[PDB]
Amino acid sequence: TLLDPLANALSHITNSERVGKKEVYLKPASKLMGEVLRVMQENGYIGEFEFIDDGRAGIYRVQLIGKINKAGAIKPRFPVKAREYEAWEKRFLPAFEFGILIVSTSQGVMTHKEAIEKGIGGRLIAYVY
Amino acid sequence: YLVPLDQYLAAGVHIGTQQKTQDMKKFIYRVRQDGLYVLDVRKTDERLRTAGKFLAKFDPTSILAVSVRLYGQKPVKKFGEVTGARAIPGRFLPGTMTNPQVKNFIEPDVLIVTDPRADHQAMKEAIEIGIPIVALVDTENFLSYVDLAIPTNNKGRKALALIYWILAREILYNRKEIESREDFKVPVEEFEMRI
Amino acid sequence: KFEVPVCTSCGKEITPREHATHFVCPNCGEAIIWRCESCRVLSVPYKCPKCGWEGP
Amino acid sequence: LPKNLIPMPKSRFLRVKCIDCGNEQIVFSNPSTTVRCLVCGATLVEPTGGKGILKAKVLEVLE
Amino acid sequence: DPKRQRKKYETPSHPWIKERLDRERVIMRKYALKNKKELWRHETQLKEFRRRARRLLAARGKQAEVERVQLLQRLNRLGLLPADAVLDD
Amino acid sequence: SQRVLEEWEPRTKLGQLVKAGQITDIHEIFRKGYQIKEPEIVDVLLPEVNMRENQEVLDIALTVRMTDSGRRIRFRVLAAVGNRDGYVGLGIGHGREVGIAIRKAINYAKMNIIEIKRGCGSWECRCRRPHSIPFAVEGKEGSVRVKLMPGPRGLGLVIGDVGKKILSLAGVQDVWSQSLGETRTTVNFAKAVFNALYNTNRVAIQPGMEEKYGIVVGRE
Amino acid sequence: MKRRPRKWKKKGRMRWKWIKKRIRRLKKQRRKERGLI
Amino acid sequence: MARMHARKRGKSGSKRPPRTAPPTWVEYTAEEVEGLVVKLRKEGYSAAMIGTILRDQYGIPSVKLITGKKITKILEENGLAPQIPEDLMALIRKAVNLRKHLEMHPKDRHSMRGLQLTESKIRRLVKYYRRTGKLPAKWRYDPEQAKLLVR
RNA sequence: GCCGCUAUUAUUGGGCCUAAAGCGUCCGUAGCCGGGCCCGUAAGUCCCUGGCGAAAUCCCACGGCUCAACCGUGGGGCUUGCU
RNA sequence: GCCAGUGGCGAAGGCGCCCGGCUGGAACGGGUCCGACGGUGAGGGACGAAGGCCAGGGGAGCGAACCGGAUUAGAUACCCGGGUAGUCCUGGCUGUAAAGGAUGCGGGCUAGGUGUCGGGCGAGCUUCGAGCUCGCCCGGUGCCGAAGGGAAGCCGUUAAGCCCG
Ligand SMILES: [Mg+2]
Ligand SMILES: [Mg+2]
Ligand SMILES: [Mg+2]
Ligand SMILES: [Mg+2]
Ligand SMILES: [Mg+2]
Ligand SMILES: [Zn+2]
Ligand SMILES: [Zn+2]
Ligand SMILES: [Zn+2]
Repeated sequence: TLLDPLANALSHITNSERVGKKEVYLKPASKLMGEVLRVMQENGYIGEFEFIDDGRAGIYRVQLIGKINKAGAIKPRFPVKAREYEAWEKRFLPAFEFGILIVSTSQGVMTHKEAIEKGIGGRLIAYVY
Repeated sequence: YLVPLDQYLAAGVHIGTQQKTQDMKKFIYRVRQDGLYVLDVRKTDERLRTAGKFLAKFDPTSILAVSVRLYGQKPVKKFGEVTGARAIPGRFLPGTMTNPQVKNFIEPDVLIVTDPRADHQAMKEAIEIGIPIVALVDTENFLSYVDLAIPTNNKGRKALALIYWILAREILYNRKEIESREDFKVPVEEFEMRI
Repeated sequence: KFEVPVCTSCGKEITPREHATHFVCPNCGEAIIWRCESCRVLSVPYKCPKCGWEGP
Repeated sequence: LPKNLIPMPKSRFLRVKCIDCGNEQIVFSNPSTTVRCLVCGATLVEPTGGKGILKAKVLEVLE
Repeated sequence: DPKRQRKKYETPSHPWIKERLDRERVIMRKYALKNKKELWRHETQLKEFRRRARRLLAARGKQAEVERVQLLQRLNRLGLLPADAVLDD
Repeated sequence: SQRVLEEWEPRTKLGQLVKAGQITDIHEIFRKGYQIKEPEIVDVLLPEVNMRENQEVLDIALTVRMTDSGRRIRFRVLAAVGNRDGYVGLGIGHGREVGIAIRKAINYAKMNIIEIKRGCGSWECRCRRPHSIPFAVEGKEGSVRVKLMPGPRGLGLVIGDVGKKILSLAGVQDVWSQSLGETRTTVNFAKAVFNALYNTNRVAIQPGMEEKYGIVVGRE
Repeated sequence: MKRRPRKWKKKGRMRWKWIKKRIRRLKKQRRKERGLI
Repeated sequence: MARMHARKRGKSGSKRPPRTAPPTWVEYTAEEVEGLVVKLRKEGYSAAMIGTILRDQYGIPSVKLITGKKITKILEENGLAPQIPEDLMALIRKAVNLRKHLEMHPKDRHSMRGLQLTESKIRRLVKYYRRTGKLPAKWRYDPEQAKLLVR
């Protein structure tokens, strides 16, 4: 059944970007979907996201800007020390600082770059390039 | 607000078809109890104005207008004789745009197809060139590879004559090949087939 | 160097041998609408950046 | 944005009055039970597969 | 399960590539070499330098900085690079 | 080039412009939907393509048609041309004789010319100069699934001979590959490599990545 | 039996129904000469 | 929601609108709403039927919106909530009636399958309600004990 | 003979209409996967630090046998890790 | 039987004269209740076409085996005439099939068009009919189809596409 709203959201973004849609709606919203979108906005992959509120888990309206090739969840949320991001980059991204691996840490949800400059690891949950 | 409303409706421009398309429901005004959809003449008028400006900014001889349909074969011809606009009423003759080894090889800069489903040939050759496509579209037409659309019955002798007459007038107006539009002389009856 | 054009709909950097098209805004002029093959064949509406004329 | 965003009811609650007592009473348009007037026992809406058939609403409102 | 001294030259993956053969024939005549073995020995020297440089590009400090410095000063000492040189070089 | 330009009468709108001195750069040729039906256009704007070197024949196959009265043989020729900066094209040509097929294949190649992005995107060069591609890229044709990866400088082209040839004509000096399918199908292998090199353009980027990866769209 | 559609084809084969029947006759003989005679 | 043994993607259901506050057209307060709930349970209606009647007759949408509480919460407060939960009870009554049918009709294997699926649902809910305490841990479905239960 | 070639064992990273391959169909036990919010714990997880994971072997520099191989000095790594 | 259909129901196998009784499941409508109770399922269980077997009945037509007539070089067959088991019922066993959508099940996303079944809504018409026509929603079942996918055939919101198991 439903499992990982985050993966579903990312796949939706990916498919909508392939077909040139300007806005997507992510229906089983989460604080994690929101943090991931915060990061994607900050690194300039999407435009503007707003939380719509129903009586249910809430929706996210997400305005895109044509800067995504592949966005996806690393679903075995892989533990990663502060000195293995090289390898996980090589697995998930095409060039050396091209995209963004999103990492959940004890100090929040971050990019692997910020994690590196903080010297903290965590768990990988998504990639975006 | 050109050609007020009853001339349009007498031509049958608002009249669509029993079939629809979501690409065109933007223009569909309503559906009536027989199953026939109806287009918005206000949108028709707007898009005609814009098409006039556009094709006026274009060069005359670079314009090509095709119509496999006979009801459009004549008014396309008159559109050409009025504007200098490379009419092709008959069959498109595959290779007109792509094969430089045909007799009449034409590399235009814009295209004014009268129905995309009937002019599928000219459409794909224009696609290959990379030129804009202005198209008359009825409720059952898809907007694929159409960069400007004008809603119309696009199957009526009348309404085809009238749409092409309006376009010619607006093109000349925007070129200043005429002053105020009433200085146009040609009649819709000249644009029409009259059987 | 030279600049690469970009669709007004998808914003996705038109490619060399793409069945794309370009043309000035009707109802505005003064603006080159670029339109990619995907957008054309999928009837993706555009919108002039200067004006707001939408178009197919 | 339309018709699936925030799925909203098509049904309505609507105020009716019986023909016999004349007491205004709120009801539901798509009832699963025969609705009876709280005072007279009169059927105000008879149930169907969908929108109930309304008796006794000659002065009506809908919210 | 012990050491087992290994060769310090690498042989090519295919022995009969016309391009490689021509190139190596020219080098061997120019530099008067007895052996492809000798040539490949120097090629392997180069390869190891390159691999170290690669790793140290894709490496992090406090060590892999030492080795950066060591690589560059070794190559300076050998006369392959100037003192103002880099891993790019 | 003046030499072909004299003999050449254009027959096309694009050729008229080129002859007329307009559209003086192949970059002005490309990203416009235009229709190239003239190797003379390509030779004028890219004269190094006329050269026997910078031309590469990649496959010759004798294909058969049966008839009453036996076998009628045709020759399919897969050829590539290119300026060893960033322009390459690939063509197939058919003939009853190999030479006809070759000249036809080369014409179609010049017509199928494309423009590619070059750079450096490997974790272990970061030289900001266009010896490789700037980001991993994928291409396909038939069963063949070619995945090109940026490599460091001096690596060479870690790919089959077909890719070596095409990438050399396109100006890529260093690359890693992973392939699937039947690479012993030269046509589809070549087209897969070619399509990967075009997908270099299909991929999107952010502003500073141009500078950091050394991205170059044609000549440098 | 486990069967194989591949075997059901006939390009260079005998029919599988009849191959099967032969196999079963053999098996019956073997079973017969094994347990009681 | 034929899902669970039929795998049809049925979507029939209710569409509650997002409501942070109760509607202003509503007449009744929380207290008299509770009184109506209790009245109807004494009339012998299940909680589902109570909500249905309060929706259709009294024009009460979402007793939860009004009172802040649920119908079964109100019932257990007034000492009227059912011993075993209603959905389980309903399934058990179905199963018992079907047991009877199937004893007089042994060859109705399709209805026998319906019984099997019904008892599967029973077992699922029993597992969940044991885990949540709404039943004792030692509770277990049995046809004859369930017959005594219904009766 | 082993590895590679072999994405012909596929975690990375394979396939199952017609090529090898979806149990005849369903039900369900273990197992695995599991909606959203709040609070807590801090078991996994991450960081820092103490103690260990012999030497040889591996990488690097520097020195001694003509250079090298070899040997030594030092830096690092390795040991599945455990604490 | 005709009606009877790219029709319907069913997990599949499969299910067609009418009437009554018992009974299963689904869709729709639902500001009803419960409140994550869910998915998949090793092992395990239930159902499971025809045929066959045990026992007991029945036995019209058809009819393996067999028996005859032809055919043919031959004809252990195809054709013809008969005919046993069997086909039907009861209770059991068997548990196999091109048991096939040759496509495991669940969930989310990625243009649609046109039919048809069922329910609902809104309009119009009506012989005022559980009627007809149009449109919309949901769910089924089909054809076509751009993009996309694929070795291709072909699939293509009932994926053989992307993702989560
Ligand atoms: Mg094998
Ligand atoms: Mg395989
Ligand atoms: Mg098979
Ligand atoms: Mg040691
Ligand atoms: Mg098709
Ligand atoms: Zn676009
Ligand atoms: Zn404009
Ligand atoms: Zn009353």
